[PDB]
Amino acid sequence: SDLELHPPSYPWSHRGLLSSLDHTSIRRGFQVYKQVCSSCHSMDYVAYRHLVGVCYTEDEAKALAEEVEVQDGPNEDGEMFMRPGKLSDYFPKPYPNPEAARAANNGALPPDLSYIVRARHGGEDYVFSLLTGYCEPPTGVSLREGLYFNPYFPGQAIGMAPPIYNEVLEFDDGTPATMSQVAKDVCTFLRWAAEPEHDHRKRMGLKMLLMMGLLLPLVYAMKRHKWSVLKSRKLAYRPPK
Amino acid sequence: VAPTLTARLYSLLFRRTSTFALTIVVGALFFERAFDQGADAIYEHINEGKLWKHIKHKYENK
Amino acid sequence: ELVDPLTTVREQCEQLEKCVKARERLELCDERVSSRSQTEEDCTEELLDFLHARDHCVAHKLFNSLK
Amino acid sequence: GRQFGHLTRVRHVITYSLSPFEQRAFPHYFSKGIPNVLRRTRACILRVAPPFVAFYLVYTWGTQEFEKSKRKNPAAYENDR
Amino acid sequence: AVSASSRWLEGIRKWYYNAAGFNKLGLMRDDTIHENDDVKEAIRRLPENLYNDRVFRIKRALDLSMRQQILPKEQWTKYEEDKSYLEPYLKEVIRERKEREEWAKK
Amino acid sequence: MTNIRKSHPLMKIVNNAFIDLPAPSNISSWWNFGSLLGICLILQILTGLFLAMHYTSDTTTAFSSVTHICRDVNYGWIIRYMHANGASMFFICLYMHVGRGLYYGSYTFLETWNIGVILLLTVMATAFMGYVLPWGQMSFWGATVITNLLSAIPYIGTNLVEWIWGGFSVDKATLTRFFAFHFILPFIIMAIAMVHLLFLHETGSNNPTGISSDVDKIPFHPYYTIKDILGALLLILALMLLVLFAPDLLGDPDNYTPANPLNTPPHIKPEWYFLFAYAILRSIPNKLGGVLALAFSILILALIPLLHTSKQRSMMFRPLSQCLFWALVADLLTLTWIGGQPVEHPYITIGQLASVLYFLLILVLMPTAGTIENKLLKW
Amino acid sequence: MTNIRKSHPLMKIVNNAFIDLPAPSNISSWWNFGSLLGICLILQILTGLFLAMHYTSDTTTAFSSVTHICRDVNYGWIIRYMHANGASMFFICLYMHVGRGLYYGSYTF
Ligand code: HEC
Ligand code: HEM
Ligand code: HEM
Ligand code: HEM
Ligand code: HEM
Ligand code: FES
Repeated sequence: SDLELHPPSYPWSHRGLLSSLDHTSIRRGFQVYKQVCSSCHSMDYVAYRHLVGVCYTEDEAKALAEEVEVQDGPNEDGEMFMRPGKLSDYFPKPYPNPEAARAANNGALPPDLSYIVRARHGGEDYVFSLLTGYCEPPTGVSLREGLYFNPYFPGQAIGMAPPIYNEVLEFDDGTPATMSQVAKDVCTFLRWAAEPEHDHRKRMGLKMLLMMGLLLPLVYAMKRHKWSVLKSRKLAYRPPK
Repeated sequence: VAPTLTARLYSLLFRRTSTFALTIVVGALFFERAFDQGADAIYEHINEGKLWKHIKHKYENK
Repeated sequence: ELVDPLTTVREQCEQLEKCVKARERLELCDERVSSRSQTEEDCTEELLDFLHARDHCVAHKLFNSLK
Repeated sequence: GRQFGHLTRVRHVITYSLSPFEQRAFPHYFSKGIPNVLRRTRACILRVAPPFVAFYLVYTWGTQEFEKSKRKNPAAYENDR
Repeated sequence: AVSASSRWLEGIRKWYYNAAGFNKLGLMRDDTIHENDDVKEAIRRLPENLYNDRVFRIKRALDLSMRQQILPKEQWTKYEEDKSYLEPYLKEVIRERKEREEWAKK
Repeated sequence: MTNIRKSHPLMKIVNNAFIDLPAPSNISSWWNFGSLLGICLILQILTGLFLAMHYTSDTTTAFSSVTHICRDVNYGWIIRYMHANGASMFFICLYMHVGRGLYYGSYTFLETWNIGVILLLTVMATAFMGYVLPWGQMSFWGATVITNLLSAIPYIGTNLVEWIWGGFSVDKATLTRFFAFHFILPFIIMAIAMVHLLFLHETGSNNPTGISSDVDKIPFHPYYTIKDILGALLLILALMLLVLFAPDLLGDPDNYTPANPLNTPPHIKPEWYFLFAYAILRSIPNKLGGVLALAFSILILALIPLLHTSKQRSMMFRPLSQCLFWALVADLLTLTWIGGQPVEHPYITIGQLASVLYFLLILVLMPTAGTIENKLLKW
Repeated sequence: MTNIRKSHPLMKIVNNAFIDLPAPSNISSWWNFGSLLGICLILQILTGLFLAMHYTSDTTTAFSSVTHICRDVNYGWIIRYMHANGASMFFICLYMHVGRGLYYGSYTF
């Protein structure tokens, strides 16, 4: 029975219709996951195939891929692998198992974030706010210890300790790392996640439109051209009477 | 006075069914080749520095 | 350091009228809460409203102001 | 029988028409048609719109009616007792 | 139990009879009837002079619909103007089944 | 018919049910719909088909495959949404086809109606199962609800639940049974489609004016075919426009959440178009009451032709009833938004209000009105 | 055709493509086949259908499901074979239909 707050709508690089994603921040925001969210929340669904779309050179992310993986491979010739090899591989999960996952976070179940944007209502500003907002417990409230008070959380208490502060990290660029920037630099990343085709798919939009304005007036011409006769009728009642 | 292209073209193409259909089959080829190309910029000219086509110039060929 | 634009922009918005306005209600609540917090009374309700219009201001500003 | 032949009996009607090439696809389309908008748009609008307006009120009416009902607990009972 | 109010009724008629386009659109009360199988037998008994002049309107009538162009408002049909010509012949056939049905009971 | 390519194969003689089908002069775009309907049906057939290829129903695995579908499959993403994004459009294509029905009251054609009736009833049930396929949470519980709604039958209800289930749960059988049905089913509908057309070609088309147009008719092949050509593609636009720019707009159902049998979402509503029916479920406190309320609620359509009392057909010449007609329209549109909300009291009463309102509109008012007009009009 | 239940729905008029279809006198059992063919087709349709329910195609798993089918499914075993054992029969139903064809050389049509 919390008043459900809604995030103010922010402009974005992608916000507008034809507005695209910018990979520069996407590259950075990856590192964040490479740094932070690999703690608990996973993303299982994307191969290392990102390469050039996130601008990664074939070698760049391949060699980047190489370090990520590396587990066993010697069980009586039955294996998996160390050192992924190709890009098809996915991320190691920080937990093998919800049992292993939840207990580690002590009753909390970190969700997989792959599509989570499309899950939660209200787009990215949901999280960016949820990133931003942490408030001082009001007078007359208490929390479960792990739960940390943000009105953005639905029950407004979350076991997630605020990860982001100004310069949690250093970006790949060397850009000065800032709580908001570090936060805002990621907000493009998952927005990309659920829809890799996003950038590409918009092409058809402009493609179809100019294609579209073509034919309709054309059709609209033809139709009338036929109907030109019917609406041109005359009638004459000239009875022999 | 000379016949405007239509008078010509009709006598040229639209009259004979194939001929009529022929250039129709012809026009699209160069068209889409021209069409696909010319439109992309309009998309792209708007979308600048946000894509590795622009971005990866920062790091591409090292 | 780096100070952010983020919290930087906060104070200019919370400077605005309705902010401190409800922010007073926060006190008005909490003030009444203060001794009476023995009773169920809690101010979470109000602060939402405060923050509600707060960032709508912040909306138009710091996104453009960040990188 | 044959769909058109045996339809009905009709007497002493006459019809007049042209090739479509004889005329244009826009015989004063704008000029002539634009007035027609009204006589149809006024015709039903008497009969149709108002019910929705009532709805739209209810939309805000009940919402507002809803809103207070929960949104503020320190309303009927303020946080005093 | 109405006399002055009777006079006071006809307006709405005359009004309502103007509130349905066919008075503007050139019809009558007769020609707008839903189809009845008796109307068949009814239409049978119509002489052409009556029969035909019914017809030519419909032909003229529908045509405007395609173009949505309503007749010049003066030439619109009028409330005083009426003809029931259809109904009286309609009336006969009705009774006919009644009689038959009545006999047909027992 | 000398050397006519119609009769040379006997087959094409049948094909003369179209070319020379006579047709009425004045026709709203509102008669595009009948032909418009079949359009969606086709375009669908392909989409779910090629989609059917890479997808598999296996209770553990199935949903996972879908992820694979929009991502690693050639153009997998455009396709999923297509089959989906047609669906609602198709339904809006539906009601309109109905919509024309009463506004001109063409239901005078008798069993044809009843056909048009049953034809529909299957269709909605279809995608219902179709909606299970994504295996989302909302799917899961939504599935879980309605069968649990079924059981209330006084004596025999019980087994039929676990009979349709095939167990105590929502598990494999419940699913993969349907992946047959949600698939096998629509064909028979297509088979049915032609039948619904046949009867119409007993009598020929109806008009706007409630007036037999027989004095004038038109060869179909040249003309309405054209207006079709227009009317057809127009659909595609929004259909293709929604899909790309704002795909998830009508994708209001949010769950790609792998369905947790234990966990329950904060909210369960069926997808958009059910909801008024679903809303009416809430109304009756009697759980059984709402059932005979809900299912019957649509069955009313069968009952309409019984209540035509007037001496002229098309509404457009009876102004009074027309009000009711619209009056009913929003009333439907009303129940939506109420249905579009949870079970708090201000809505509840409001919801409780329009229910009995609803029937009165159709069941009494409509038949009541025309009588007086006859008397008013001296009939 | 006065009050004949053939024409009352227009549909059953079509149904008079059968009742009153004239037919030749001397006819071998060898003309049963044409009608005989469709028989298999129907009976099949159900079998693979209910079979389709419990079966699933997944390259790793699929075959396993079948084992489950003839064993733990209600009467699962009778059903599998049915759909199968119709098949060859149906084919032998086929060629015969052809067989009649040339022996009387009816292909004149
Ligand atoms: C402490 C390990 C950890 C860190 C580091 C971490 N997550 Fe959190 N995260 C969790 C856990 C556990 C929860 C839920 C806490 C609870 O349920 O009380 C959570 C909450 C969340 C939620 C909301 C809970 C939900 O159901 O969606 C999201 C989204 C999320 N994390 C993503 C992130 C993001 C984004 C970051 C980087 C800012 C991050 N995680 C870093 C473990 C972590
Ligand atoms: C997808 C479902 C349907 C399809 C494909 C379909 C197809 C058609 C077609 C092609 C026509 C001829 C054009 C037209 O009159 O619209 C038609 C007419 C009609 N259909 Fe169906 N129809 C469908 C659903 C229905 C339903 C649900 C009903 C009734 C509940 C119905 C009842 C009618 C009626 C009454 C007509 C004639 C309407 C008129 O005279 O204007 N149809 N339908
Ligand atoms: C009017 C026609 C149809 C409708 C309304 C319908 C209904 C649905 C529904 C409700 C879904 C799930 C919605 C979604 O996934 O977003 C769906 C997807 C699907 N439908 Fe249908 N169905 C129709 C015809 C078909 C056809 C012709 C096929 C197969 C040839 C089919 C098979 C499928 C399949 C395989 C899917 C999986 C794709 C997916 O679920 O994402 N359905 N359809
Ligand atoms: C399952 C496949 C088939 C079915 C269901 C089927 C069905 C029928 C039926 C019901 C008849 C009428 C009874 C009869 O004359 O046999 C028939 C006749 C015929 N069918 Fe088919 N038939 C099938 C396959 C074929 C094939 C494969 C051919 C040719 C390659 C064929 C050519 C004919 C011929 C020539 C006749 C007339 C034979 C005669 O006059 O005795 N049919 N078929
Ligand atoms: C003349 C009709 C059909 C023939 C000859 C045919 C062919 C086959 C064949 C060759 C098999 C595998 C043989 C075996 O499993 O021993 C089979 C099984 C199957 N058929 Fe068909 N099919 C026909 C119609 C159908 C129908 C109507 C369905 C589904 C409704 C269907 C679906 C299946 C399925 C699901 C199986 C799995 C059962 C199994 O493979 O053991 N087929 N059918
Ligand atoms: S059925 Fe569970 S609350 Fe109504």
